[PDB]
This record gives sequence, structure tokens and C-alpha cells, in this order.
Amino acid sequence: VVGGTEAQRNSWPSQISLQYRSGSSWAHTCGGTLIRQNWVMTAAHCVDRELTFRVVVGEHNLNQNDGTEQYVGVQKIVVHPYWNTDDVAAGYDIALLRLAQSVTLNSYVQLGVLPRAGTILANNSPCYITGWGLTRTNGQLAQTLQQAYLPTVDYAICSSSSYWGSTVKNSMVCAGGDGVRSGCQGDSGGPLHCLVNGQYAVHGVTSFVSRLGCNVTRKPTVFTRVSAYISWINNVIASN
Ligand SMILES: [Ca+2]
Repeated sequence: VVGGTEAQRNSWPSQISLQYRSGSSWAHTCGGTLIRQNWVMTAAHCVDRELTFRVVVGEHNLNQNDGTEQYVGVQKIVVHPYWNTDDVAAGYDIALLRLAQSVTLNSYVQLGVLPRAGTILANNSPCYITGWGLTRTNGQLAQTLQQAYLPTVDYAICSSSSYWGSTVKNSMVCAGGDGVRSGCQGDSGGPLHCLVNGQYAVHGVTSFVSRLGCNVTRKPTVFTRVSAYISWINNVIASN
């Protein structure tokens, strides 16, 4: 997250760190949203590599023990069947992970609430992106969970030529593009939390940024629109 501020420890309890094993260690690679005690919602592109993944819930500082983390293997990966790795612009960048065990819920570990099916945010709706991703374009991961206020940029505005053009679909949500604050590598797969009727809901799964860089004016961060996948999600979880 470029231009963020450190999150308070109990602000975003459904945020997870998706990590892959590298030798003796584990490396953070993406965010995710805990949606059931044994299910995590992340971006399909986070799990294209044939890696060994684990999810850490209750995580705050990647580099220190917080006394609040729980670590769980990933037991099954269900990517959206229409997902095409060389075509993130086509969308369907979403995946569900069934965890090998059900995690315990407490103040640091809660399920993320999802929007009702088809809900579209009005332009400039208030949202926060969260994650441990790069803090500067071509920078480094954050140690502590970062958050950044990113107002949505509606589809009409987002798909217009000065912004993302045909690259953005109505299956996506755009937010930010102020040239200061944005998602950045390592944030993919995590939540875009937006305030609606007084409650935060995870409206977006962080998908991509401009090849030009993370915080680029008129290239707002792009997310998979969770509200277009509600049946899919329930369908997957119901059959597994
Ligand atoms: Ca930690």
C-alpha cells in the first residue's frame, strides 16, 4: 500500500496474509479475506504458481511475533473457472481457499462481511484498501498492516479513455487514482473495505495496478467486484 498509515491492530480482522514456502521460511505474497472459519477469498492470480501456501490470520507485523497469529495450511484451491492468467483485464480474478483447519475467531480474527449480490457503489464512495504490499512503486513490503483511504471511481469514469479504458470491466471496482495512495505488489488478493449503511463490507479483491507504477494519477487501483460473485462463492463453498 503506497501512501498508507499503519492500521490499528483490531481494525481489519478478516484480513489475512497468504504466504508460500521458500526453503526453511515462508514469504508473504498476497492478502486475502477470511469469509468462513475455513475459507479464504483471494485473487486467482495469487495462486497461479504451483506453490505451497499457508494463510496467517490474526497477523499484524509480518516480521515479529504479535502473540495473536494462527497459521493454517491451504487444503484446496478453487480458482474462478473463467480466469485466464495472461488476461487479468478480462476479470474473474478471484479464488477461494479451503483451509486445512477451521481457525478460532476472537477480536483479531473475524469473518469479512460481503456485499449483497449486484450492489454497485456510487462514485466516490468511502473505502480503505489494506495490506502488507510495497510501500512505494518498486519498493519493499510493509512490516505492519497498512491502510489507505481510496474513494471508488465509478465504472463510467473508470472505463473512460483518460483512466483505464476498455481494460476495466463492470465486474470490477476501481478506487483511488489520486497519484499518491494505491495498492502495490503484495496487496493483491486482499480486501477493499467500503462503508455502507454504517457497516464496512469487503466490496473488492485487490487485482491490479498500472504497469507504469502503483500510485499513478488516473490509474486507480482495480479490484474484482465481490458483489458480482456472490452466487459463485456460495456455490463453491456449498459443494466443498
Ligand atoms: Ca507477526
